Amino acid sequence: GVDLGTENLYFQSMQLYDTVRSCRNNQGQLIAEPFYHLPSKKKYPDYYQQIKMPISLQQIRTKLKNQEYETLDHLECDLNLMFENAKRYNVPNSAIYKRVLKLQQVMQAKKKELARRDDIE
Ligand SMILES: [Cl-]
Ligand SMILES: [Cl-]
Repeated sequence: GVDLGTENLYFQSMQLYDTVRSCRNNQGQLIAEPFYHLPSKKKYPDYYQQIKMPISLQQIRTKLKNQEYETLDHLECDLNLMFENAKRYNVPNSAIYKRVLKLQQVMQAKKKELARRDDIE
């Protein structure tokens, strides 16, 4: 009525991304750092034989800038893809797997809030 829904969605998107990227633990360290960039090519070619659709916060960031995310669900799709790769490639007891579960939970809780409100916090 006083906004275009199309525009608010990019604001919601940028908030969801920021919440992941800047997520901190109890100490105050940044849980998402290992997801800032894809693993080296070619120092872990193992990873690329195994992970068919690699994605990290680098590529997500660029997609967001270029308004590729038409809905919050698309962004959540790519963030989930990133978490599920790390969960496929690492074992349940690794620290990084456990950091993914928390991140993913924080991510999904944030997306659910944003969609409930249909507005940024
Ligand atoms: Cl509208
Ligand atoms: Cl790290």
